[PDB]
Amino acid sequence: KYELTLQRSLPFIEGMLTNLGAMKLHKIHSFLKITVPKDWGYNRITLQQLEGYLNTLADEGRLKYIANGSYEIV
Amino acid sequence: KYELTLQRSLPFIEGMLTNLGAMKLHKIHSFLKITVPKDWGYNRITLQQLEGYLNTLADEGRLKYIANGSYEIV
Amino acid sequence: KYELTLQRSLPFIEGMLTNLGAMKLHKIHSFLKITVPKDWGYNRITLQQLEGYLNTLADEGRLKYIANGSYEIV
Amino acid sequence: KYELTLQRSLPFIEGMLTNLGAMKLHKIHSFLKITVPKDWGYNRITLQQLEGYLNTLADEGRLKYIANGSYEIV
Repeated sequence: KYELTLQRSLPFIEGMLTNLGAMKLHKIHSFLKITVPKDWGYNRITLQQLEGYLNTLADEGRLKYIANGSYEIV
Repeated sequence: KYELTLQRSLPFIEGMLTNLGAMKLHKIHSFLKITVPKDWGYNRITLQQLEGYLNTLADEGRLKYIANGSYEIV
Repeated sequence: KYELTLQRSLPFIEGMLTNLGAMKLHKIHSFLKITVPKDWGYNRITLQQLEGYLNTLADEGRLKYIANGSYEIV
Repeated sequence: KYELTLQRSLPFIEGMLTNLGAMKLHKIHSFLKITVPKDWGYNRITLQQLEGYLNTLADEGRLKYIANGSYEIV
């Protein structure tokens, strides 16, 4: 639900995209549900909360959107 | 390179598709490279050997191809 | 709770032990809880069901107990 | 080989200890080998470099050593 949980999952988002290349929003969400330690949560995060976070990272120069719907790491 | 390696990685292919939903051939390949324990190999498997194996699973009723290029678990 | 679930998780027990070396019962149990896809369960398995299953694998020649309490893969 | 790589693997070290509880040096090392994305390395890190890093974290108050040889997260 909150930015701290999103902040804590940033490394897994980066690792994921680094290992597999560009991924779609829903796939990133599902993968986080299993890779981010349960204690840090993530289980309460919704896809729209994730989408907003990813777009913010894209806005900075950390991630590159990429037409059609996927996010790639810069 | 061989079917025993592919046979040994069937569970990770299933788990992957179960956790993330339908996936494209190249993403499944990339993911297997990191998730299948190195000792069982997989590192030697080419994408055409994987594609042939996934189609065999789809031919049986284990997987569902799905137009445009993705495999989903049944 | 059942052997089919344990049977389905055998590949993850093997991989885990292959990647990390000999492990203690409780660590194997905790790791299975997060690595075995939730849809196959495992969440219902108790540590005494796991222990009985591992000892059976040890009785065959698939696993090696190893004094003090850890199981190593053969 | 360097601290930048160890710095990048801190989140995985934390996650690991969070999901599994206290772990021994060698197990932490083996786990990082498979979990830290290959591109960030880690493959070049030796166990004495890891031990030095973990002891520095323990020194600060980020990790708790714990007699007999394991590291727990604080």
